[PDB]
Amino acid sequence: MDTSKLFKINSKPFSHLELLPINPTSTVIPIGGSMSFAIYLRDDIGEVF
Amino acid sequence: MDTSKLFKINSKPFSHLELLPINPTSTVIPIGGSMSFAIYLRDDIGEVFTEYGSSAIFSSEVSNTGIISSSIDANVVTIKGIRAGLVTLHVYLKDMPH
Amino acid sequence: QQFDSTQYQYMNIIPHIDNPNVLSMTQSSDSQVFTLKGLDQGLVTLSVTIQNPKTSFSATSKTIQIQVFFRVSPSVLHLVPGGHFQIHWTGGAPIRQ
Amino acid sequence: VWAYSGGDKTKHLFQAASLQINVIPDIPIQTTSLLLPLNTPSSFIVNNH
Amino acid sequence: VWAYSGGDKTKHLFQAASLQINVIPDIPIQTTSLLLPLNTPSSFIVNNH
Repeated sequence: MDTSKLFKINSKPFSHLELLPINPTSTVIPIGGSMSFAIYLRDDIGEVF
Repeated sequence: MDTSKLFKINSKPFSHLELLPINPTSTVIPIGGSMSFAIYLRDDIGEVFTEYGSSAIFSSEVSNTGIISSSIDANVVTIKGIRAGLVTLHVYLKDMPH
Repeated sequence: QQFDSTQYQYMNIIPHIDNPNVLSMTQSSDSQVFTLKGLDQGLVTLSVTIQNPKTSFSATSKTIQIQVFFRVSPSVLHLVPGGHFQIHWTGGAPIRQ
Repeated sequence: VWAYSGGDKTKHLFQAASLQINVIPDIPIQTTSLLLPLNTPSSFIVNNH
Repeated sequence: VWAYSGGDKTKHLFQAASLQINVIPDIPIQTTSLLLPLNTPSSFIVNNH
């Protein structure tokens, strides 16, 4: 127990969804070029799954 | 409970003591100059005590007198150079001198 | 002068160990006596403090140590003149011997 | 929020009714946390080795 | 450890019997921890507000 550690686990439904750009360097994409966007899921207090 | 936090509290005797210099710029003190040293207390696995309580009284001795002077405040020993030379500073937990 | 065993029931006895994972301790059915047990290979430092529960005054023992645990290899060697070798060895008190 | 043209920004076309956002206090004790959806396995033990 | 002179380091005067140090594994889960001496009050709750 003296070397031990503690952690929390929350169990919830998804409450909110967010599509955000993965480290963009302009607000824009060209003809023939490409950008990636991550989908974040959050609970009723904005904690990320 | 969904916003809540968790923490550990260990309760132990002190097992080890360490006198270490507070951000030294040198391995030598000039005459009239000074340096400060923190006293760390550890358990049987080297974990550092977060609060020492009011019973953690410290003492210090100086094997060559008048080369330095010492002074303790809380868990910090400050020393001042008075003459050139070599000395051992000793520090102990007063009422548990092992 | 030693105190009699019948007075140790008035004393706050506090043992101290660095490595309880190698050498464990319990107190016995006599307050003056403790039972130690070795759990894995190693070496441990030990002391005891006694305090008075009326005056808060205390005394502590010396620190002592206990190891938790010698033969030669090989027991027979064959060489030619001008040959060189080292003797190897197993078990005992390798941190103290 | 107020909606304008991209060409005319001198006057709004529309204004929304204001949304309240209610910020909840944290407990400032760094506590290892998971948030899982319902009926779902977690790889956390393998991922932290 | 070996003791030499400061003036002569070509040969040791003395050598110690070697000390073993037995390192214990940690559990890699960041868990807020206190370590207190016996019979002692803690200011932790005030210090973390």
